[PDB]
Amino acid sequence: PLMVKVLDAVRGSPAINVAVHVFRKAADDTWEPFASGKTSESGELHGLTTEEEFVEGIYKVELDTKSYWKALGISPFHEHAEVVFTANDSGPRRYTIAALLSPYSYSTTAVVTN
Amino acid sequence: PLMVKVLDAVRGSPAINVAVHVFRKAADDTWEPFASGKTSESGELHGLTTEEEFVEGIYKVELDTKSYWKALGISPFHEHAEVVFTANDSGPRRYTIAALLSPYSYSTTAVVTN
Amino acid sequence: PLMVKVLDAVRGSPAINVAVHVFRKAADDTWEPFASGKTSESGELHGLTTEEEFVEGIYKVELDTKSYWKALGISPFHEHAEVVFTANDSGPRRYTIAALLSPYSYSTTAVVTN
Amino acid sequence: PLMVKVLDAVRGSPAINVAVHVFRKAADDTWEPFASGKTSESGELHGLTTEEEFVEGIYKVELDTKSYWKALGISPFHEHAEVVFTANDSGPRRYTIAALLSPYSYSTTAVVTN
Ligand SMILES: [Mg+2]
Ligand SMILES: [Mg+2]
Ligand SMILES: [Mg+2]
Ligand SMILES: [Mg+2]
Repeated sequence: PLMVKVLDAVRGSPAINVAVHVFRKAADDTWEPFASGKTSESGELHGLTTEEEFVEGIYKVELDTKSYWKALGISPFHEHAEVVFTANDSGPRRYTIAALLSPYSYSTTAVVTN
Repeated sequence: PLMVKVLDAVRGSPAINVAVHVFRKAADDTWEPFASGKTSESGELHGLTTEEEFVEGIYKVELDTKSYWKALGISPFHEHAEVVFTANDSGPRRYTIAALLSPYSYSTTAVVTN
Repeated sequence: PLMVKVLDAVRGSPAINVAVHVFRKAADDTWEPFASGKTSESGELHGLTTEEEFVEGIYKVELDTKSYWKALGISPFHEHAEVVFTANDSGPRRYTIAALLSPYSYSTTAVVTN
Repeated sequence: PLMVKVLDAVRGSPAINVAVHVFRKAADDTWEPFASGKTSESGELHGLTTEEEFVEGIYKVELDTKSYWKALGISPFHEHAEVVFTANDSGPRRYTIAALLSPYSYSTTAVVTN
């Protein structure tokens, strides 16, 4: 139900080997680790969760953008990029969290499909 | 030393009355409230802090984008837009945190000057 | 060698049925029609050209964003979105022209892979 | 009535000395030169035109991003960034054309005020 795709706006390439951590908000409002991985050679991260596990709730997807830019020898602004959203059952649904990275800027878009 | 500017990509206008909360990471690794405010009719938020108060640290600027869109009748994807960065680690700088908002997407850029 | 992918930042969806025109710059500096199509249900447009046809030169990819937003009943700013670039033989290469659309804003990124 | 503002997403700075050419579509459907200039140290370009001269029409604002990046030692993807729009079709407006530049990506937003 949840995929992450990351692009590099400096090199015009997939952003490879980006660490991605997903958290789910707990009843005590803390962030509990939910799933994680690293983006592939295609800048994508699949298989984070399953339909059974990915119930409604508030999720945070954190991309370690600082480590990514450091590895490329480029001084970045952000510590990380965080994407926070509520998962909503309103029919069958797939979430793609897309991110476009520059050293002092990023954009993120949600592509939500049936 | 810290200003926030927000635009609405649907209307082609400043994003007015966006609530902004700034936090600073404390010694115990928790997020301590640092300053807050709301964007003006120009989409800008000035006067959050001072050169004296704005010491080195890791800061989080949280824009309440969900409330912004809902007040305009739109159910957006994100809970908020969070911008996390180390500030002033090589001396005082002036930071403009810019954000561009769409219902299922946002971008953020930092302009940093000496 | 050339693919186009378009996303809709208002609906968080592929941008479907977007008209795409590709032009190649001629010797007299005019834009000559090269290929065209409409994005699919996945927001993608494949099969525009072939390795044999897609030689080095200056190309323009035009997305009819105005007609797209009009069909959705949304007032847009731009007449269209234009992406202009030189194709460069520097090893085996695939170009993806990606675009993210809002009514008063768009971004475009080139993903260039081997 | 027409201002251009450009930021550099690699440096987190204004994009200084970006050449800007404005064209207006003539009655014979060709692009007639309308105004030009370059961005200041603030990344802004003011004084392109006047309320009297800036009549209804279809305008193209072309930013020479390729020359900008090459002067900084970067071989970018795009030849330029072109922004094409109908202006003043329901009376005089003020237009800010904003652009955010990366070597293989750019975004542009319009802020339109009455
Ligand atoms: Mg429900
Ligand atoms: Mg120190
Ligand atoms: Mg060559
Ligand atoms: Mg009229």
